[PDB]
Amino acid sequence: SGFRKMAFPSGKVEGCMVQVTCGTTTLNGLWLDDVVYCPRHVICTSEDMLNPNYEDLLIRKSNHNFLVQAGNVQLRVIGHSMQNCVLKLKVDTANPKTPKYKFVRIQPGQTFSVLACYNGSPSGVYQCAMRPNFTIKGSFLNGSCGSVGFNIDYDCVSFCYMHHMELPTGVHAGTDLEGNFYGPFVDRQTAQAAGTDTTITVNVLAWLYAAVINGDRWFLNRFTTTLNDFNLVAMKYNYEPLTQDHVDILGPLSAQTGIAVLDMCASLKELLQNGMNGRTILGSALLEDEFTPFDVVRQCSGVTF
Amino acid sequence: SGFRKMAFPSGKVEGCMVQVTCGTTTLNGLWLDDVVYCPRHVICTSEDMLNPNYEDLLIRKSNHNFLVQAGNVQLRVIGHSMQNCVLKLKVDTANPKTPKYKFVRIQPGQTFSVLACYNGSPSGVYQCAMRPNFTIKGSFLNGSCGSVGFNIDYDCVSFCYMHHMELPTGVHAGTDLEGNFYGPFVDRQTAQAAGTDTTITVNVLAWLYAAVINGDRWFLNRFTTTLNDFNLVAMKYNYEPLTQDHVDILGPLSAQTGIAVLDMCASLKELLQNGMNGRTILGSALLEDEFTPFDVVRQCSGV
Ligand SMILES: *[C@](O)(C(=O)NCc1ccccc1)[C@H](C[C@@H]1CCNC1=O)NC(=O)[C@@H]1[C@H]2CCC[C@H]2CN1C(=O)c1cc2c(OC)cccc2[nH]1
Ligand SMILES: *[C@](O)(C(=O)NCc1ccccc1)[C@H](C[C@@H]1CCNC1=O)NC(=O)[C@@H]1[C@H]2CCC[C@H]2CN1C(=O)c1cc2c(OC)cccc2[nH]1
Repeated sequence: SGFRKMAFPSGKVEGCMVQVTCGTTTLNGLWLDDVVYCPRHVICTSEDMLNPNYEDLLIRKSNHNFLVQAGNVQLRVIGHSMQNCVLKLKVDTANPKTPKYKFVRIQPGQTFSVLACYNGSPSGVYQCAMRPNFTIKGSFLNGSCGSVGFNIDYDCVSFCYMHHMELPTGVHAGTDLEGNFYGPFVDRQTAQAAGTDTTITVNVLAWLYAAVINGDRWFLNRFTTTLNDFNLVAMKYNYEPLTQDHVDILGPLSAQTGIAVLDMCASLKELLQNGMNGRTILGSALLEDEFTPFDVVRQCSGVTF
Repeated sequence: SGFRKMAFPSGKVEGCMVQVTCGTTTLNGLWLDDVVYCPRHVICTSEDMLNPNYEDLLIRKSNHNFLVQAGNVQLRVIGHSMQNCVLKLKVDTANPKTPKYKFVRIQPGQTFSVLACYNGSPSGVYQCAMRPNFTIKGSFLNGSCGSVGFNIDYDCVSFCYMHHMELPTGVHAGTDLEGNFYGPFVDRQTAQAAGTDTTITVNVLAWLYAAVINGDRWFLNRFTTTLNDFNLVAMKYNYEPLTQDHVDILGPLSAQTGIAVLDMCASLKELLQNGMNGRTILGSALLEDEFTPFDVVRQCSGV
C-alpha cells in the first residue's frame, strides 16, 4: 500500500533526448527514428524573440545551420520543416533506442511524466497535470525548452507535451508534439496570462474513490444528483463541469466500490456546500485534484511497462 | 522556476532489473556485472518466515533452485552467497547495461529515488526520504521486494536501498545493498513498530527557502532566534535538532534569498506555534520535510 505521485520509468524517453543548437541557442530535442523534434524558437536570437517572423527566419536557415548532438556525437541534419511551433529535423541516423510511440493531445486533468533535460541530458522526472487553464505547475529552468511529457501504456510511449515557456506567475506552457500550443499562448517574448484556473472535478472524484477503497468513507451521503445539476453547482465553487468521458473513466472505480458516479457527485456536492467540518480524507484537509482515475487504478494495482 | 518533488531519471537502473524465483516466491533482483542481488527471503516458505534460520535454509538450496529472468531470457545461476539480508546470485552472463555504480548507506534525512518494480519490470519512480525512525513513506505492493533506491551523480548510480517490508502503519522498511536493515527491523513475518518519528528540521527549512525563491514570503517575520532557543521549540514539536552543520549546508539558500538561517528558524517557530491558519505553502497544507537543501538548490539555483 501507500499513495504517492509517481512518474513513469523514464528510460525509454531518456534514450531519445538530444540537443539542438542554432547559433548560440541550445535546447532539447526528441530523436525518434530519423527525425528530431524541437521547439521552433531554437532559430531565434534573444532579440528575435520580441517579435519573431518564423517563416522569414526559417527561410534564412539551411540544414547546415543546425547542430544536433547525442551527447558530443553530431547527427547530420539532412532536411528541415516547421509544423506549427515545432521544428522537425531529418537526420542521417535512425535512433536505435526508438521505442514504440504515439503523439497524443491530452485534455485538462490528464497527468503525465515530465523528463526535465538540459543540453540533452536528463536531470529529473516528475508528474504534472494539465490544468483547466492549459498551464502546468512544472519545474523548469533556463535550458529546459524541448523537454517532453509522456505517458506509457504497455510498451508504447505516448508523448503529449513539449516545453516552451514560463508565464509571469511561474507556471508553464507548451505544445503537443505536432507543435500546437495547449491554451491561448504564443512563442513570442511577451507577457502572457492564463485564464483563471479551476479544480479538476474528475480527479477529485477519483481521489474520493481512492479514499473509499482504503476504508475512509465518512463523506458518503444518502443522496444522488443528475449530471447537469451537479455541473451547475460545481461551477459555482470554481470546479470544472464533468463530461461524458469523465463519467466513463470513473466507471472502473465505481464498479470496484459499488458507489455510482452520480452518488459520488452528490457526496462531493455536500463537501463543497458544507465543508469538511474539521475532518480529513486520506490524511488531508484539502481535496487533491492531480490524480486521475487511471493514476488511482495503476498505483493501487501495480501495472508495469 | 517552480518546485516539484522530482526523482532521478531511472533508465540506468531499469537496465539492471531482473526477476528472481525460488520455489513459490517471485520478487525483483538487481543485475550488476555477473551478480544478481535480491532479498534473501526469496528462499523461504510461508512457514519458514515465522522464524527463518537463513543460513540453515540457504545451505539446503542449489544453484538450479534459483530461476533468474532478464526480460524473456533465463540467466543460469552458477554460484550463490548471502551477505546479511541480501542474496547474491552469480550468473553466467555479464549485464551489458551495467552502469558505473557504488553501494552506499544513506543517513536519516537524506533523499533517494525509488524504482518500484514487479516481476522484474519497472512500474514507477518516486522520491523518498530516509525518515529519522529509519522508515520510508513509499508505495509498494506485493511483488515489490527487491526494488531499489538510488541517487545519480554525473554517470554514477549510488544504490542505497533495497525494499523488504511494509509495516502495520503502511510505511516501509528495507536494507542497504550490504543487506543491513535501516532501523530495528527484522526479515521475519511479524508485525513490527518503528520508533517515534520525528520531523527533518533542516529539510523543512530548505523547503521554506524554496517557497521564498518561488515568490512566496507570507510566513516570514521580523524576528530572529538563537540556535538553542530554536532547538528547544523544535524538540517540543517532535522536530529533529538543527546542528551548526545544517546551518552551514543552508548557507547557499540563505545567500540566495538574503534571509539568515536563524531568521528562517524564527519563521518556522511561528508556524509551529500558530499553525498555517488555512493557508498553504507551495500547494501544501502541511510543513514538508522530504526535500534536502541539495534537492532545493538543484531546482532553485539561478531563479
Ligand atoms: C526556453 O526557451 C529555453 O529553455 N531556452 C533555452 C535557454 C538557454 C539559456 C538561457 C535561456 C534560455 C525557455 C524556458 C524558460 C526559461 C526559464 N524557465 C522556463 O521554463 N523559454 C523562454 O524563455 C520563453 C521563450 C520561448 C517562447 C517564448 C519566449 C519567452 N519565454 C518565456 O518563458 C517568457 C517571456 C516572458 C515575458 O516577456 C517579456 C514576461 C514574463 C514572463 C515571460 N516568460
Ligand atoms: C516482499 O516480501 C514481496 O514483495 N515479496 C514478494 C511477494 C509476491 C507475491 C505475494 C506477496 C509477496 C513484501 C513487500 C510488501 C508486501 C505489501 N507491500 C510490501 O511492501 N514484504 C513482506 O511481505 C515482508 C516479508 C519479507 C521480510 C519480512 C516479511 C514480512 N513482511 C511484511 O511486510 C510484513 C509482515 C507483517 C505481519 O506479519 C504477521 C503483520 C503486519 C505487517 C506485516 N508486514
